[PDB]
Formats: sequence, C-alpha cells, structure tokens
Amino acid sequence: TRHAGDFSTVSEQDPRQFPPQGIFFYNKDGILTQLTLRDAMGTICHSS
Amino acid sequence: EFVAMPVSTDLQYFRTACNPRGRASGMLYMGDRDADIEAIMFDHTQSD
Amino acid sequence: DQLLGVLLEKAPPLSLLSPINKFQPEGHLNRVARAALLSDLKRRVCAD
Amino acid sequence: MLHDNVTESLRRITASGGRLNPTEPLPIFGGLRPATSAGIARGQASVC
Repeated sequence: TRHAGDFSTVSEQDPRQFPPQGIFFYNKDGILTQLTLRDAMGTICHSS
Repeated sequence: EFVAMPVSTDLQYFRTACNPRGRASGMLYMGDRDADIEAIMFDHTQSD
Repeated sequence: DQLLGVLLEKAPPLSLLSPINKFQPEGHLNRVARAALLSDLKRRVCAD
Repeated sequence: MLHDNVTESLRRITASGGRLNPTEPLPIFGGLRPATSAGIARGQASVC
C-alpha cells in the first residue's frame, strides 16, 4: 500500500496471510451465512 | 420470561424472526395436501 | 347504538390484500409460491 | 467393489449430511426417489 493511513488493522492474526478457504456473499436480503461445505462436499472420488 | 440458550447465539435467527415455538411448523410450507401428520409438526430426526 | 354490537363489528383488512387476490386468476400455487407471497405480504404490512 | 464394511460406513457418512439419498435397502434398480421434505421460505434448491 502507498500509505498506512487508508486501511490498517492492528491484529497479529491477520486474515490476509491465510489462504482464502471460501467466498463471501449475501443471500437475498443480506443473510450472511458461510454456506460452502454443504454445496462443496460432493464425492469427486469415483467418476474422475 | 426467562429463556436458557447456549452462548453461541445465532444472529441470523434473530434477524429472520421466525416462529420461536421450537421447530418451524404451521401452514406456511404446504397446502397442496389435506393432512401431513406430526412428522411436519415435530420430528427432530433430520436437518432443521 | 353500540350496546348490541353484533352487527356493528366489521373491520376486515383488505386494502393491502385486494391486489394480491385480483392478480391471481385461481390462486392454486405451490408451497414455495404461497410462502413467498405470505412473506411479501408481511413485509409490505411491516413497511406500510 | 468388494469392501462392503467400509462402503456401508461411507454411505452412512454421506447420508448423515442431510442431502438426498436412497432408502435403506439400497434400491439401485428402478426409479425410486426419496420423499420430499418440508422447506423454509427461501426458494427452490438447484444443483451446482
């Protein structure tokens, strides 16, 4: 970043250093739910 | 009234403000059948 | 005039419900459509 | 497939998630489908 005055978070466990394990989205009115495991479980172990 | 709940509260449930009578019931998710027995009223055997 | 309030008691809420029954020719919809219509009516009543 | 003792456990694990699955006798023949359960006012599910 050009400067630290725009957006700086003083947190040791910075989420930036961790790889993204999912996506964030708003369902209809904006229901914040991390619904990724249910639709990402699958099988992907026989056909492939 | 006093309600005992775990400390891991769900903000989505409060925001939706659905029926607090245990599991969801009532003539809101059906209507094409005459009777559907108590399995739709209170089953506690599958996902919510 | 109001001691015998049997005939002088009629307050049916229909101002916000007349279009929802005029639009539908028959109204024989599915459970999902009925639930969506009920939720929309509740939201309209709340935001009136 | 011959490891029945592990395939039964895998089937139980994948059925405990809450998605669609066949009946107990495992009807691999015919067009048997699981019974439709109740659903909240959120829309219609679809594959991904």
